[PDB]
Amino acid sequence: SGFRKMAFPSGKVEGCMVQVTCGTTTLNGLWLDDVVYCPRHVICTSEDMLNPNYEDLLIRKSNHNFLVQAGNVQLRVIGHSMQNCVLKLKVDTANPKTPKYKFVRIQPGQTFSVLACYNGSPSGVYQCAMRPNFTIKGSFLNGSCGSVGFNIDYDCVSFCYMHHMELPTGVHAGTDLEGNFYGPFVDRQTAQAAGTDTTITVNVLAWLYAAVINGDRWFLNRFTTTLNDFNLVAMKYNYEPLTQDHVDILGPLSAQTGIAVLDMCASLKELLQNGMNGRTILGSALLEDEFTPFDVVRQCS
Amino acid sequence: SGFRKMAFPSGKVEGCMVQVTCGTTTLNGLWLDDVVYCPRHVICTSEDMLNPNYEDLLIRKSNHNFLVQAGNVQLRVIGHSMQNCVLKLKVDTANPKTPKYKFVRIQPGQTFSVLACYNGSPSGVYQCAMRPNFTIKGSFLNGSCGSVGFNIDYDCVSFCYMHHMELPTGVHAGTDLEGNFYGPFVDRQTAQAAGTDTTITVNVLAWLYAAVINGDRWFLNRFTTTLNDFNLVAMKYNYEPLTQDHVDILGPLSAQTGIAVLDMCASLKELLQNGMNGRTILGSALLEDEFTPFDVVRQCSGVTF
Ligand SMILES: CN(C)c1ccc(N(Cc2cc(Cl)cs2)C(=O)Cc2cncc3cccc(O)c23)cc1
Ligand SMILES: CN(C)c1ccc(N(Cc2cc(Cl)cs2)C(=O)Cc2cncc3cccc(O)c23)cc1
Repeated sequence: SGFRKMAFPSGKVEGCMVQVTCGTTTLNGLWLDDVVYCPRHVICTSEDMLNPNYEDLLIRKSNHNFLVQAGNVQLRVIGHSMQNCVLKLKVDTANPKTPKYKFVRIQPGQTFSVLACYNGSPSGVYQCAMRPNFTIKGSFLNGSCGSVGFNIDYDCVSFCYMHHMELPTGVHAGTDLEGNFYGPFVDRQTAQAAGTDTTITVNVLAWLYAAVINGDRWFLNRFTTTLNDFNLVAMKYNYEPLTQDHVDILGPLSAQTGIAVLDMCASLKELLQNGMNGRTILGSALLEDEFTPFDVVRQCS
Repeated sequence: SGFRKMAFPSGKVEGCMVQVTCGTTTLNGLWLDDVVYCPRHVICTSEDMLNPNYEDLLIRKSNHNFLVQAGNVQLRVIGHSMQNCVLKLKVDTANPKTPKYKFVRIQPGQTFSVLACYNGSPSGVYQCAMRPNFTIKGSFLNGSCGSVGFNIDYDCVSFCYMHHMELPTGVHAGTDLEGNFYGPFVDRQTAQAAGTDTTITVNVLAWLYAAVINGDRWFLNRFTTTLNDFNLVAMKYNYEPLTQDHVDILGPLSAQTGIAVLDMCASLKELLQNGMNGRTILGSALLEDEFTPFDVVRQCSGVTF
């Protein structure tokens, strides 16, 4: 029993973190086989950052311009190329700690583990969700850029996020490992703001199922609802719409608990109307939206 | 910006996890140098858990009775001894992944990272506090026994916890790596319950400092208090006493925020008496008590390992 915000074991990723320095800019890079991936803003001066022409900036760079350090060892860069907003540094030696890995792009609602690093070195690991507004609520200081988000399913590590930017609300923005930003963000110091964030409804329901699995029943009620009536109510609390796909995805938890998806939607509706009345669910006094259905299943069995 | 529950990077510990099997019981073991550590209840059948004489059970065991698996590779057990409630299996090979480590015993209020494992494989990592009642509020299923808790200090891994049991209340109990239980528990199937828990007050203050560092500051006020007044109220709310040592330990955060500890205690006192008044702090609707002062420092200064 028990339910915790659990991250993946960070060992496989820790083996890939390096420090990348270009000019006076030092950030983190990810070393896999003979390539080091990093935010291409590493080539920017902060004065460059307003409207950088990354193609122009890069062509002017020599290999000797990039200092890559894996602990005591400086890696020698064979070449550089750019793929969207990530820079790839080719290096003379492949990383013997390289794990089995794939690059994946995730959808909003999906969770992953973040290994926060500074100067190529791990500070810590925490769990995150891609927010509906395509930000992540992380814990990042300057120097964090290049830190990665991943899930480890089987021995294979799926890299889904690389950190680039902190927005004015304190939330964070970055790319997949092909350099494509999540959201409409751009790697420029121009004025950008996150859209209004919303609650990931399907994850809240999953977490309510998790609670019932752990023996909480207090929030349950004798009602059911239509999907439509649910969504009309949920929208009013800035909750994401629940689709039929979401209903299907919650199917196995409903089966395991014997509570129908729409029965549980009715409980959630009431929870929004009444709050918790000084109660907690799984140790939290608010409704938790950063656990997926798949997360609940993994942790509960 | 941002504040998360953050575990230590788990790589150094992941390299030490093995599967230990004795009879029908398979659980996790920690492989360091030429010794594998695990709960001594590995020798018990679940029926045997009811009443066990561990010395008597042990002598009956041969080294070939214990099956130790490091992934694909089986480890050959030279010898065995018991130390309190942990069994030590000597093995032919020393672990080349062995990190720089020591065994430490932590005090209540202190936090640590748990690497939850099943069949010797790391599944997940999370941050935990030793509760005042000497339980941990963890996430553990059957097969989790032998999973460890740790802190990383510098490059040194400090092992502070090994998992043994789930109490009926859903919270968890275990030992240090010398086999000494945290709290008034015993390794048998028998009536055991967690004592009433309390809030780790110094950690709540630390987390309030973290909030102010992240610009969450609505709870700040003009008032101050005495330790006496605070503590007399805190005691009434099932909060731990705050000592002078606690105040000293929060010193750096006080300095960095310009809010004095007793100023912040006044805010906390009001929060106890009044509730949240419909507001959240660092995204939480509870007062959070599983971040130590040093945790807040490590996260807000970005200390690495
Ligand atoms: C010198 N250099 C290359 C540099 C790169 C990035 C940044 N920016 C600004 C932008 C990044 C993008 Cl993409 C478009 S604007 C960042 O936000 C980086 C950053 C990331 N996370 C947490 C932070 C906390 C405090 C300050 C930070 O700078 C933080 C500034 C300078
Ligand atoms: C088969 N065997 C050796 C065995 C050992 C211990 C147990 N016990 C009971 C006791 C442990 C102690 Cl110490 C005194 S009684 C455990 O609690 C183990 C356990 C640990 N964590 C999570 C669990 C989740 C579900 C069920 C569990 O059994 C869990 C049961 C069987």
